[PDB]
Amino acid sequence: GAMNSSNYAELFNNDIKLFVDDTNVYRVTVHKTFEGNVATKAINGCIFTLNPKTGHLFLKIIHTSVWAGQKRLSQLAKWKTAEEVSALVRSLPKEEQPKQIIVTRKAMLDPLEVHMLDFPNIAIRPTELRLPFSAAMSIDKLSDVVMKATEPQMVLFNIYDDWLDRISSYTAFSRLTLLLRALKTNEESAKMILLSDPTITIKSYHLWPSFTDEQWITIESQMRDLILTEYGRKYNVNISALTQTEIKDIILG
Amino acid sequence: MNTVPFTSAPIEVTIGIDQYSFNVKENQPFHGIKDIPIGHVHVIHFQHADNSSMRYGYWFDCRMGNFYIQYDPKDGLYKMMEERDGAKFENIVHNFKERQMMVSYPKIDEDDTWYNLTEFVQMDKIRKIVRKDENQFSYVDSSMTTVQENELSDPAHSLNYTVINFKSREAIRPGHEMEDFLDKSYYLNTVMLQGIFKNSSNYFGELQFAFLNAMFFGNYGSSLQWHAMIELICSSATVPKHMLDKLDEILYYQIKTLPEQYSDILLNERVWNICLYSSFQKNSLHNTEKIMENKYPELL
Repeated sequence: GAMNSSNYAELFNNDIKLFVDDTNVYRVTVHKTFEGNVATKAINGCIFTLNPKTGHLFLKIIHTSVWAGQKRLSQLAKWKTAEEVSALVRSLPKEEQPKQIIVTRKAMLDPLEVHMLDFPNIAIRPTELRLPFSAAMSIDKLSDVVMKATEPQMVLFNIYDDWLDRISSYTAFSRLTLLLRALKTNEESAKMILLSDPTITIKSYHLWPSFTDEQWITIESQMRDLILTEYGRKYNVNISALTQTEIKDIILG
Repeated sequence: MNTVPFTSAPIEVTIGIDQYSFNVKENQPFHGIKDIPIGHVHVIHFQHADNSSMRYGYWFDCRMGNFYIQYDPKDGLYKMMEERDGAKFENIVHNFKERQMMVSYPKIDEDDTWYNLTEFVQMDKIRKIVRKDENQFSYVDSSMTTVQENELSDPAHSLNYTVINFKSREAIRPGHEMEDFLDKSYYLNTVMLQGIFKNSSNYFGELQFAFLNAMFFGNYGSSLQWHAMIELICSSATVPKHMLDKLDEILYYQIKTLPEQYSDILLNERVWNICLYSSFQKNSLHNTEKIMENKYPELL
């Protein structure tokens, strides 16, 4: 049925699955016109299609040309997302095709089901998880390839860099969701935590800095502190008085 | 004016004929129904006083043979049978009429209600939905499942309604996913009207037959089929003017006839709200929207 804390461990089993997040497909700046009306200007977007086990990210760049002369763009965006996911599945060899696709937003269910009728054995599922994949465009190298695109493009990344050499996919996903949650809650503060030791760089072939195991623990702690600080600043709550149980709950929650 | 005689009424039963009903006591000298209007299909239906789970009936057309009802004490139900001997049948009906042992089909002269519910319903189409080719009449009951219900068990005792599934390859052309899902015109006009039904009359006949099975037997699969056929039209941007005007008439009489006390089990909130207030046809069903708003405003 639905993906919850029912079992999170299903994400890291040997059944190929993808998350699909459509948050960044249709992106606009809202602006005043000369006559003082309001107009939107589309900017380049992306589909975020992620294997949570392997870290393989199929970033389909949505060029603004897709929208030209189309109506009801927020509706069309869901159908274009479903079209591109179905095209990706058909492009993969059978043994690489997912058994399940999990959409981060329930509005993607019917469009993806209708585009995948040819794949009756691929389960299309919602999730109860609040996943911070909208923050993907806070990763500088992903933002760069999207905004520079002059045409439709698929780019393949590993969103875990080389982490799976040292940690399990459960831990790698937990690190990824904590980083993205922090980038989503306070982007500038998250970037400062990630990039304020010039000695630790990002490899040309990576997305995130080259932290040692000990440094990842420190980074992870600073991210948790950021999310707790922002929860405090937001709700007018003294975060001094919070227990490890209280804190645990707020970050997961 | 045709007659369906009864051998006897050995068990207490509520007997339905079309939209009419009357109570018969155990061993009451009831010997049938006379003055049945020629030109329409009819349904004779039963609910036993001692077991309301026994809800069942027979669709027939008196132009197609001489039919009677006889209680079967083994199978425990009123069965319809055909009498082949014209002269025996005429003689039985004459004796019962003379002894005034028959109820009269109680049609008011002004009243077009039954025509209005059965306008497109043909006995030959019923017999293709309800398959028992050795009989000219068709048995339906409250528990019979549809071919579509059996896909999601006994294939001989099923209602063979036309399968409608909005998320099926039949419904959606490759390359026209969004278009065909959001606007069901291709599915309605090419697949169903041109392809399967051949014309709107056969489509409405099945729609009307589904409603009547839903209302008279509480048949859940029939109710699903009635709503699916309404929703396929209401969800199509392109529908012939004549079909929308006729649909408005069909639905008006169905809603007019539905007992108020069954509206909560026979009417699907989602479909009716969508059809009347969100769909392409939201402004095309004037008569239906007015009766629904005046009779069932809570549902909406």
